[PDB]
Formats: sequence, C-alpha cells, structure tokens
Amino acid sequence: QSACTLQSETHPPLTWQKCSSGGTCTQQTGSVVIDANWRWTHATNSSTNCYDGNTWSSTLCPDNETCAKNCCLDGAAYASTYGVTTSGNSLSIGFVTQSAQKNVGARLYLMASDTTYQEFTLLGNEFSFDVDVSQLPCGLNGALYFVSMDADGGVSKYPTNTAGAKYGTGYCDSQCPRDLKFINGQANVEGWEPSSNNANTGIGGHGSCCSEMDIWEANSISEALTPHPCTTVGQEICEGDGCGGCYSDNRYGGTCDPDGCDWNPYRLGNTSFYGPGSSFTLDTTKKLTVVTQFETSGAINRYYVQNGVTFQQPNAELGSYSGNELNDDYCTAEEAEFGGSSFSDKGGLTQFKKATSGGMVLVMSLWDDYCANMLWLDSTYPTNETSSTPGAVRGSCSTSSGVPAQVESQSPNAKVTFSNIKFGPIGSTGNP
Ligand SMILES: *[C@@H]1O[C@H](CO)[C@@H](O)[C@H](O)[C@H]1NC(C)=O
Ligand SMILES: [Co+2]
Ligand SMILES: [Co+2]
Ligand SMILES: [Co+2]
Ligand SMILES: [Co+2]
Ligand SMILES: [Co+2]
Repeated sequence: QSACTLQSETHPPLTWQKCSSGGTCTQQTGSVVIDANWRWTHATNSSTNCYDGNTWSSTLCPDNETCAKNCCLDGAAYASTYGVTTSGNSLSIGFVTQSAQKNVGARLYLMASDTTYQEFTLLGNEFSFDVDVSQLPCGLNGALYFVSMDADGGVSKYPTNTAGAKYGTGYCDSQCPRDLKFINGQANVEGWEPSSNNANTGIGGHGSCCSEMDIWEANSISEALTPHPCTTVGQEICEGDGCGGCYSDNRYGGTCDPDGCDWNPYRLGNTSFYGPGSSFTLDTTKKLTVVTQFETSGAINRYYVQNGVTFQQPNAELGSYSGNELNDDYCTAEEAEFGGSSFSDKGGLTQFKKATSGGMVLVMSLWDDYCANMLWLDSTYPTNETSSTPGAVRGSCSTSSGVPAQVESQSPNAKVTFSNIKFGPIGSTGNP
C-alpha cells in the first residue's frame, strides 16, 4: 500500500524512560501509531473505498498486486475515531468509540521516529510499566506485548509498501494473522472470506507470522505472561491454513506456536493473587506496576509493585516443577501436566531467545475475542472441563462471558491505561 493524505496523520506523543545500571533513568520522547487495519483504505486518486464493511472492491482489488497498486492507507483521528489519547507517560485506549461509525479497540505500536518503530532487544533487560485494568471486565484484553516486526513496517523488504511504519504496516504475531488487509506490500484480497460474526473483518489467503512476547494479557479478573516461538524468528508470510491460529480451520500451523508457554497465576492454582478488592494480593481496582525480566539464560522473571509494595511472581507447583520463574523446566512441566507440544515443537525458550536477542516492537492494544470470547484468559477453557481438571480454570468469569456483541453493548466505556514505561538492564528500572 501507499499513503494518502485526505486525513491528517500525527502519532500521539508518549514519553518513556530508558534506565542505566547504577541508578539513572532518562526520558525518551516517543509516540504511538495505529495499525494499518483500522485505517481507511481507498483509491490513490479518489475517495472510493478499496474495502467496504468486510468486503474488498472487486473493481480496485481484482488481485493482491493490482489492489496494492490502486489503494492507499490514510490518516487516523486517534481520539475521536479510535478512542486513543495520551498525557505525558500515559496512554489510554477506549473500547467502543462512536463517531460516523462504531470502532472497537485499537492496536498501537511505539515509534522511534515518524517513519520507524522503536526496537527493543529484551534479552538481558527488564521492561516495567504501570497499568489500570479497573475498567476491563470479563471478555476484554488490555495487552502489552512485543513482536518481531521490521522497524520500517516492511518498506525495505517490500518496496511496493511505501506507507510503512508511519501508517502502522507490517504487523505479525504468533497467531500468523490472516485478517490483515496488507501483507508483504500486497493486499490480502485473494481468498478473502468475510467474518460471519464481524461486519468489519475477514480472513484472507495469507497471514503474517513472527515471534511474540506476551508480557501482559489481562483484565480486572486474570493476567497471563506468555512467550511464543516461531521457526522463522522475524516476519514471514504464511499460506492459508498453514498459518494456523484460531481463524484457520486448525490452530496448529507450520511455523509459529499459537499457544505459548503461559504463566497465569490463577491457572496455576493461586486464586487469591490477582483480582478486584482487598481479598487479592494485587487489587485490580488500583494501579499496578508490572516488571518483566529477560534473563540472559532465556528464562523470564516477574515482580509486581502496588502502592510501593513489591510482590514477586507467586510460586507454582506443577508436576516436578516448583518455582516462580518461566524457564524451560516450567514450560516442559506445563506440557506434561496441561498437555500439548506446540511450544516445544516450535523450539521452546532456546528458539524464543533468538527473538529476544534481536529487535522487537512494543504493541499496546485493547480487544475482545471474536474467536473464543477470551475464555482462555479469564474463564474455564475448554468450557466442558471443571476446576477438578488442573489448568482448565484461568479465572472466575462465567463460561457465557465475553461474547463481543454482548460486552460491546454492556461495557462500551471500558478502557485500559498504560503508563510510565521504563526499560533497561535487569535491576535498573527501580532507579529514580
Ligand atoms: C498466592 O500468592 C500469594 C503471594 O505470593 C501468597 O501469599 C499466597 O500464599 C499464595 N496462595 C497459594 C494457595 O499458593
Ligand atoms: Co494473541
Ligand atoms: Co500464496
Ligand atoms: Co477453510
Ligand atoms: Co490490597
Ligand atoms: Co531440569
């Protein structure tokens, strides 16, 4: 896709801190961009839509190459269309925003410049942020995570993409999403199937894979920490059902692990650690600091801070494993106890360390789940299982919760606020 200028594009500003060993943090002047899939896609020389509702223009988009030649992405009204606002080091994402049209959620990337994503090499570093999940009920996911996206959004690799990072191009993740309208500098109209349950989305013949570090997938009920390896570390196109993910006919595709090695304290049996009010260690009605440490071994550590009190990740006992560290011993015990081979099949934390030793882009999003109602995060999953089945219960939410049409009507003013991002070597982000 190219970029058009019928609607002005400015990335909302967002400050963050880079911290040094031996006690100092320095302000960085960043900004955020909305992913290209949220944007208006229209003809390069008119306002004619290339995409209407969940259907491509067969006139402008008879095939993937003609479509990209004919079509451009345009600017985004971050506050009034997409419910995205910033203040200092704080980013708020609204759930349902009513303008000319209904907008649900947003996926944003942290920028280095007007034309480049900020790249972070997680390995050896820790990432700290504050979050307010108080306004996220059952069925919603305020996510903060990293993906192995190209810094320029794909411009160098696919020079037909001249829109680039400025317009939020080049997304990939371990679901190898096929809902993207542009992949690899071409459209995704070939094999497009409009969504049965979503008037605005569809699935195309191609998807976009890469390694994914899910630091934070959470609401006021449940939180999960999950690395996902891929056999190709960075961004790569995938063909149809070879993409896997929840929207392919089978979720196990050829290159990415869609399940990950997840750590949800509730799922692991600590049902009083995280939730609303005084009865939980971490009270999700109040702001929380989440610190995630990428050990040079490839293990991942976690602690939380709430009103100045530090809490380490709670201990888990799972098979032969005892500890609070996401490491290959944990991920092997998890496959032994809860089942599956996706994570180890795709190379485990050794493969995952290839991604964290390279650049990854920071993603912040709010979404509801048109595939599985977020039950995997905050309910009993699969729904036929019981709390008698270890790992079936990931939170207290009802198995009928999280239907998009329902939660959009019930809780349109739901929101997530991410703030005070700090990044530096392990041990540094408590510095002043
Ligand atoms: C849950 O975690 C908290 C914080 O570590 C701890 O105080 C409590 O004992 C744990 N409960 C169980 C059942 O492990
Ligand atoms: Co995901
Ligand atoms: Co193909
Ligand atoms: Co099919
Ligand atoms: Co408390
Ligand atoms: Co061992």
